[PDB]
Amino acid sequence: NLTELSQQLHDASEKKQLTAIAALAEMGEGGQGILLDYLAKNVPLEKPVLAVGNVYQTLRNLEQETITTQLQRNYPTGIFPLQSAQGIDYLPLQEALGSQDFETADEITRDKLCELAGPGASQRQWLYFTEVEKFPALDLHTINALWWLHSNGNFGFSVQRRLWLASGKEFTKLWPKIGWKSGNVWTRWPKGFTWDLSAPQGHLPLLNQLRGVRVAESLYRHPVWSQYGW
Ligand SMILES: C=CC1=C(C)/C(=C/c2[nH]c(/C=C3N=C(/C=C4\NC(=O)[C@H](C)\C4=C\C)C(C)=C\3CCC(=O)O)c(CCC(=O)O)c2C)NC1=O
Ligand SMILES: [Cl-]
Repeated sequence: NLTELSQQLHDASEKKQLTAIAALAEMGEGGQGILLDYLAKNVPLEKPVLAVGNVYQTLRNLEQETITTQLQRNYPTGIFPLQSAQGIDYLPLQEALGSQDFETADEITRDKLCELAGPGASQRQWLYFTEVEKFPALDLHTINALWWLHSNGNFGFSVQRRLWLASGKEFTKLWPKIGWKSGNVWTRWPKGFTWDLSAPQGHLPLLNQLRGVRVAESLYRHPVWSQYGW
């Protein structure tokens, strides 16, 4: 029933929205038209809204010519403002995430964090924890919003942070939870990682532990998360 499923999407229960979206996407032109109209009334986002990301990404994932064309024409930069306190271009990150190319998105995210830190980090291609502490909140918000909106809330530094808090801030308990260690075995980069949504919650983006936890801790303690309600 398209009428009842559209009503379910326009009601306020997020869990019932998500089931309606999945059902509508499998109902051809009528269901997909309801989803496209929903996007049109809710994009561009101001605050990240998981349902809106799920609608967009569900439609992208159909990989049908006309819907893909319509989405690219109407939302050429995606559904979320690509804002940067340093004028950085986040469209390549958005494009990788919209394609569900999470490995590429992980690589781009690492490159952008170095670019955000400055020439020293870009030259050495890794970060000092103090550079992380001084990141502008706006860029971290954009980066995280993209990861979260294009992963049904499963990926993002905000997701890792809340799992870390749930672990009593014990990093040795966090790694197994997000799939970065299995018992004694560190997950080998890149081939050991799971570059798709079957991965555990918080699996991406990656934070190499070769130089210790200081960068990750500085990132999870950064004021962006409380400031933007993550
Ligand atoms: C938490 C698990 C874990 C994560 C998240 C991980 C991610 C990760 N590891 C490497 C590289 C790497 N990782 C290692 C080794 C290791 N790195 C480690 O975190 C463990 C402690 C390890 C033990 C041998 C090495 C040697 C590289 C290559 C560094 C280089 O060649 O410059 C890279 C490429 C970026 C970079 O070089 O900094 C990523 C994204 N590897 C992991 O094992
Ligand atoms: Cl450091």
